[PDB]
Amino acid sequence: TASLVKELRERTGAGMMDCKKALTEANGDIELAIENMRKSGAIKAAKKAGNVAADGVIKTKIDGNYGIILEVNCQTDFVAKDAGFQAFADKVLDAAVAGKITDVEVLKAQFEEERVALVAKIGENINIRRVAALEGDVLGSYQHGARIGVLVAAKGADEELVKHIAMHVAASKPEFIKPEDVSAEVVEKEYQVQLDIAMQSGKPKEIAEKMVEGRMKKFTGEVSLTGQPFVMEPSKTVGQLLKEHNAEVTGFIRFEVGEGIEKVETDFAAEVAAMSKQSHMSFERTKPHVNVGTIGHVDHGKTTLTAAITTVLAKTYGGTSHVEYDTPTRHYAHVDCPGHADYVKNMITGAAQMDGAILVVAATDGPMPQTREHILLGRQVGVPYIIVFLNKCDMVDDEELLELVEMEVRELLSQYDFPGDDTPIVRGSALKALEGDAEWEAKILELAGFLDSYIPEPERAIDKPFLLPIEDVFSISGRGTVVTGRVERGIIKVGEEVEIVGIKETQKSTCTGVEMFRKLLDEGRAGENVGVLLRGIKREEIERGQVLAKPGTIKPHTKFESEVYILSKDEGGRHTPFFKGYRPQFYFRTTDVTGTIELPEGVEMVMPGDNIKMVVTLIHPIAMDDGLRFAIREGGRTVGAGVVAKVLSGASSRNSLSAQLRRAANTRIEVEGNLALSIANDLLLAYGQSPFNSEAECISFSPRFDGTPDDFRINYLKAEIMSKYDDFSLGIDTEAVAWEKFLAAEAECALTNARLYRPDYSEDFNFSLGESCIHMARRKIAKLIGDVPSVEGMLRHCRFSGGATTTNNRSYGHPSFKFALPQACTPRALKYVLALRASTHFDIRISDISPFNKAVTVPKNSKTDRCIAIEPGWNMFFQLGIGGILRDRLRCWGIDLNDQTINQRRAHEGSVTNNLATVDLSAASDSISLALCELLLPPGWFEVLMDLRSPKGRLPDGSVVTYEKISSMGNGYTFELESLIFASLARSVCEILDLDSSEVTVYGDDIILPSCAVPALREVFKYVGFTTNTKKTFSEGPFRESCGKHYYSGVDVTPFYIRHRIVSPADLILVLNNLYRWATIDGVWDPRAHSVYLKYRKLLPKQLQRNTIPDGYGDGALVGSVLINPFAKNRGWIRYVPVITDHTRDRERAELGSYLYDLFSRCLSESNAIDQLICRSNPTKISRSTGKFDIQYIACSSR
Ligand SMILES: [Mg+2]
Repeated sequence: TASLVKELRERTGAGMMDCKKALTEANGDIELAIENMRKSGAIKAAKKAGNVAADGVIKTKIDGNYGIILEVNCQTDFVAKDAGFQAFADKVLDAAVAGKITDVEVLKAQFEEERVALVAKIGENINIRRVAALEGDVLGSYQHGARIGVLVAAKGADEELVKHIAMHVAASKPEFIKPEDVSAEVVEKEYQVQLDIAMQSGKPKEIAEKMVEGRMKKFTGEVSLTGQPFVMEPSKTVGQLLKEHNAEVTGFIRFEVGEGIEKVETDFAAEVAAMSKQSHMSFERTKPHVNVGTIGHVDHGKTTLTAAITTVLAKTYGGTSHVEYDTPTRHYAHVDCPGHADYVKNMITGAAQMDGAILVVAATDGPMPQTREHILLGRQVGVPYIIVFLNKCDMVDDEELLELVEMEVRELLSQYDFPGDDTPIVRGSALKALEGDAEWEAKILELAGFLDSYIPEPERAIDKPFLLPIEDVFSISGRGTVVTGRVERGIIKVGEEVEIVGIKETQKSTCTGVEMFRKLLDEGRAGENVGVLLRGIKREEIERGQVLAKPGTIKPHTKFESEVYILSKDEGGRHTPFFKGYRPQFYFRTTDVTGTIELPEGVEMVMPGDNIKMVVTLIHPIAMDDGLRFAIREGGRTVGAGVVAKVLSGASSRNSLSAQLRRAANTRIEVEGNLALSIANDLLLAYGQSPFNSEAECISFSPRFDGTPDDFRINYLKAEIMSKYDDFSLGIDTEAVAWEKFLAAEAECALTNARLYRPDYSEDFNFSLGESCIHMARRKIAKLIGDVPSVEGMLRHCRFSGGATTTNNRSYGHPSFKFALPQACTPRALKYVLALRASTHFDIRISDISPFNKAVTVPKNSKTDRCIAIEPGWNMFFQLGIGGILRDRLRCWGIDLNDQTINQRRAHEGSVTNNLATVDLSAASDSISLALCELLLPPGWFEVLMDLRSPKGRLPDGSVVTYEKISSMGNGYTFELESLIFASLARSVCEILDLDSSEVTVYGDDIILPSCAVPALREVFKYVGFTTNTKKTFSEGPFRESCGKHYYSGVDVTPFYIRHRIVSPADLILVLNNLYRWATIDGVWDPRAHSVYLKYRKLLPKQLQRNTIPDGYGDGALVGSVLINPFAKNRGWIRYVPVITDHTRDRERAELGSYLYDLFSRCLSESNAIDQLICRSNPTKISRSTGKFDIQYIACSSR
């Protein structure tokens, strides 16, 4: 009978088919069946311990000054926080205190019976693992939710102190209590093993020794509660925080749930895909994308059901680790929720929201104790609609036991404010439906049947009440103020009435038009990147950040309560917790806005990597409503994100310090002679190295390529370092040399334009390696390229940018001064610009129209200046057109040009391996002869190339040259060309020699191809024109150089260069820093140099020798430790440090060319953690930078 297997099910907690089946064994007896199930119930447990128990809680209790902590494990998050699992792990914590139990086995078997009294009721491997206890004079404890627990005994302190040092251990994981506790053997050998780390690298004993130890000193220092900067005052270690207060800590004990256990990683997608790999062996894009989630008990089959849905909906219909399947009416994305917290994170971050859960319980057992914890997770995230699937029903012969389980779950729902009476509950098997069984097949379709109707359609984005995050405001002359944005939702039809609400008293206005770059429309449609014309509203009555919304739609607020996830260390978030007074920025779709946050009832600290519900109160209002995502930002970097739940009702730095630094900074450091040249020699001397004798030498010294690695790295830094110093007096040297050079660039280029049209050797015998490769080249080339540049790719890849155009100058470089002022044009190229004009309603003016560019002079070395090209600005628009397609294409040859990392890497392989060589090319971009050009190019190309090319050039000297080269460096494509031209050329040498074409990788005149290929590439290059650098091409050294990394037998031997005469503090602060990077092995000096560094650091204004920043945060300060910074004030939990900026007066942008720039972009952007998505690219502001400096406060973290 059914009505009586419920009295036995509601007194045990065990299963429903373990209640009706153990009841037929007691012939029908109540206390009989319960006792039989008892003993037959520890086989369940034993059957369980074959699963990994990873989650679970931690518990702590202290008696006067005797405390204890034990972590009891489960296998699921949800369980760890259930009604019952707390009652058990709380009793095994209370009886561990009184009856004090250090030895673990004691209570594991003293409870062992009541431990199978859970595994039975719940069905999770629950093993009360390790326990210990500590006692001191005053011993305190800290508890972070329940995932991690600290036990700290400190003989000599009060209560506020241990609470806080419990929290510092809680969030810092010190392994030892002091830097001496170090296993005197674990240290007598990790120093005798790191003593090679540098002793092999060639360093002389006493350096490796001192180095290993300075290192080993920190190795310890940091991992020890002594040398661990306190977590609420990082500017001082707990070492001094402890000695400064009366105390000392006798010991500490920190357990974190799950530590040590592996728990192999799970992948819901392939796991359901490979599960149905057994049963797989038997115009309409407008459909809504409703995603769902399966939530429930680990092995009640959320996974075997999520399989049946997919195959059964496969033989019945059409088509962030989310599996997906189809229905006639809509498209579904399914996700599993094996973790309460782990879910929250995904829903806050936006990696997967949810429209409708699907609680999967198995009717074999009915609801579990912790199925309320499931319904919970769903109530909290506020999932609108839940549907329950009752699984494995074939195994209930009695049909009244089903409307019983239904009964049980149908109320668990309504204890949690879901329509527990009215909700769909389908009864079927997830597995019988896998075996192609029609009667249990259609119960699956029965669920996907409910997917269609009960989980309501999400409101389409273009259906909501119009909104557009204003990203910029221009004052167009003759056309009235205008904003540019992307319409978030809704529609705006030219002539309707909008509001501009957010940061300032909400204002209103009216739409006077809608236009793109190409076509001018009359309405904006959600999803589009449009600009919107207004009237009766000036351009300083608007700010990037407020929204353009239909009136009443949305209102500005300053106080709201939200729930955010703050990023872990790994995820590039904070590496340091924060507390009561967090004062960050909160990025809202388009702009940072500072705020102040108040934790909830109980949380006092927050750690990098946990979730949180908090009350954000910003400085000024912002337009919003619930469902809106906001990034949590810190001086530029995201360290969190979070969503908005309820809109509550909304109620340091210095004078002469910011200014005391400013002075310093501006001061001119001063010295007799060549400062740089001395900082050199004193470093040469520091390393035992006969110093430079005359300025003459700094640049005429040639390394030796033997010595140990160390014996080189120095000698190398010695040859290089000074090389590019612009200020050497000693020198009949000029830039007249520079043109003398560029003048044979032609004289050569000619000869090769000549050579390259005439090879018919009077006979048939002669076959030369040149002809051949250019022949393979042409073919290879064409295969990759196309017959001629499509237009589809000409219009996304054309763009303005950079600085100098024949019309604009360095100062008017920004792309808006290219749309602002009318730009030159080669005769030929004209058409293109007309074709552009023919495609926008804005007026693509052109200024003059010459075949002329400007040849010029830019300092580069000491022994020569550099020749470059300032092109017609409309040519360049288009020269970067094909530039960017020669880019996209060169990828099929494995060449990426955005990435000079996959070209230094190999430089280093070659220095150990000796197989790849590095070549280096002299007259690079300045020798690609027109001859060679067409020989290799589809002519469809070689034309659109001769078009955009600049043909003649205008010198400084007033004189002219007409070009022998097809391009000079600075031509909008002269890069992606020479790359492809050299790549093909090598890739063809490769074939001629049976070497892998796959081995040639390139970037500029920096080529890497296999070492044997090199001697041909020499004759092959000799022929086509290029004059190769025998000196800087290494096909056999211990040494390769490529893309700014140099290498010696696999170590880095790159130098750094002293480019300018050093006279500013910003100037020295640099050099000292690059000497810092060049000689540190992770914060740890090499003595030989730490001497010369220190010395010269004393040339600085005082305040400036102690002002230090981490690494890769600038050169506006000395790289060093930021906790030692005296000026560094920790505001609002975020450590703002001060650095030297370059000083810049504001200038006025062309509101139109700045506007055209903005909208051409929306176009180009239209023709192209998980949190970059709530982020933009920003408006245009100008400035000419004075020689003066300035001091900016930024945002830091200690490492
Ligand atoms: Mg190079």
